[PDB]
Amino acid sequence: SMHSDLTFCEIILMEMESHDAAWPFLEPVNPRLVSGYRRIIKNPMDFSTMRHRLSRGGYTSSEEFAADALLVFDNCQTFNEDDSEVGKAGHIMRRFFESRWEEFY
Ligand SMILES: C/N=C(\NC)NC1CCN(CC(=O)NCc2ccc3[nH]c(-c4cnnn4C)nc3c2)CC1
Repeated sequence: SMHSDLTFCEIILMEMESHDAAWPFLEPVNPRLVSGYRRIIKNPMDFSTMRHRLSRGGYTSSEEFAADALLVFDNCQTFNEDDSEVGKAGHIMRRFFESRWEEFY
């Protein structure tokens, strides 16, 4: 399971999930609601997947955790227009994540 040295990542993820702009990213992009996603996006990522990977020992390091966070935001900018609701949310969340990351380090 998660090593205690990564508790700061667990907290950042919890705070991301609680944010106003997190709604598009809480769960895997859902084919019932969004068409054509995996056609474009080779490596989907979302906060629930991250939460499980982190809590069960799937991230050895904070760098691996951060890489998945950035994958959420990179996928969002690949799939969505910048002025779409989801596109705007991705930019908000990237800034929020980077601020919290820099605050710890
Ligand atoms: C906290 N709730 C908010 N606060 C502003 N507003 C909601 C209002 C209702 N309504 C729902 C909606 O639309 N449910 C479909 C859905 C859900 C998750 C998605 N995730 C992506 C996505 C991720 N990456 N690319 N996409 C295209 N599309 C999604 C579509 C919008 C949210």
